[PDB]
Amino acid sequence: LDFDILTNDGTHRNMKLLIDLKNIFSRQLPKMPKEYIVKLVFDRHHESMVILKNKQKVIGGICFRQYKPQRFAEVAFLAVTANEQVRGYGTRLMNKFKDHMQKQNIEYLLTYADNFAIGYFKKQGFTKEHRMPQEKWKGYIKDYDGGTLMECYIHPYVDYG
Amino acid sequence: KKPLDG
Ligand SMILES: CC(C)(COP(=O)(O)OP(=O)(O)OC[C@H]1O[C@@H](n2cnc3c(N)ncnc32)[C@H](O)[C@@H]1OP(=O)(O)O)[C@@H](O)C(=O)NCCC(=O)NCCS
Repeated sequence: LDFDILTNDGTHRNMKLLIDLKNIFSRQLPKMPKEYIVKLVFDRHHESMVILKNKQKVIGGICFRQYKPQRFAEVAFLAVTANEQVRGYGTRLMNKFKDHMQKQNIEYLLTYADNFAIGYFKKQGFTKEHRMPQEKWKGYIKDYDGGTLMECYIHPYVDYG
Repeated sequence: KKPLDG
C-alpha cells in the first residue's frame, strides 16, 4: 500500500497506471466527460498521486495541478475504486496529499465541489470562506458561478499525515 | 470534481 506521485513520463509502466487511474475517475465521476478527464490527467501541468497496492495496482488517486509561483494547487479529480471504498483509503490519500503539498511549499489547496462533495471536503478541512486573496487565483483558476470554490490552508508545520 | 449527489 504505497502513495506515489505519478506523472506522464511516457513509459509503459507509468502510462498504464495513469490510464487505470483515469478509468477509476470516469467510473466514479459519471457526470464528467471521459475525454475531459483524459485531457487533464495526461497534460503537462497536472500530476497524480496514486494509492498502489503491492506494486502494480491502482485503487485510488488524486489528480492535481500546482501553480508554483502562486503557491497554491487545484484538485482536479479524486477517487477510490468501488470495491475499495469505506476502508479509510480516501482519507489517508488526502492526508498524504497535504503532507506532500506542504513539502512542495504549497500554501493553499483549492477545489470546486458540488452537492455531497462540499460536505466531504469540509471533513478534510476545506472551507467555503477563503483566507487566501481572491486576486491570487483569479486568472489562473477558472471562476465558475455554478460551483462552490473551497480552500484548505496548508500551515508550514502542522502535521498532516 | 463533478460529485453531484454521488
Ligand atoms: C470521495 C472518495 C475518494 C472517498 O474515498 P474512501 O476510500 O471511500 O474514503 P473514506 O472511507 O476514508 O471516506 C470517509 C467517509 O466517506 C464515506 N463513504 C465513502 N464511500 C462510501 C460508500 N460507497 N458508501 C457509504 N459511505 C461512503 C464514509 O462512510 C465516511 O463517512 P465519515 O467521513 O463521516 O466517517 C470516494 O467516495 C469516491 O471515489 N467517490 C466518488 C468520486 C468523488 O465523489 N470524488 C470526490 C469529488 S471529485
